[PDB]
Amino acid sequence: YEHTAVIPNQVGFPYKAHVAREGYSPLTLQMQVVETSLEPTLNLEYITC
Amino acid sequence: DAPIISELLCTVSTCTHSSDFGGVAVLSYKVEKAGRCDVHSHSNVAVLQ
Repeated sequence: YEHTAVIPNQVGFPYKAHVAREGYSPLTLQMQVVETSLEPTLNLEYITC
Repeated sequence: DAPIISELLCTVSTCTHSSDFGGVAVLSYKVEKAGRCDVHSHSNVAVLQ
């Protein structure tokens, strides 16, 4: 079953997404994020001491 | 000899555009004496299993 959602990126906020699917009792999913690290790329120019 | 019932308070539940049995209809009634009774449509739109 294909279904999408738009959740916020905040640590610990419990988000709910409800699915009304046919021929079955409806369904509830919950998701929450913890370690959302923005690991950047990198490059080099020189060093100094 | 067979069950003689009345006040056939039936209903429907949910329905799909399948090609197999994907239309479910629950139907209620009053039991006067326990037995078995056979059901049948009376138009060409809906078949029963």
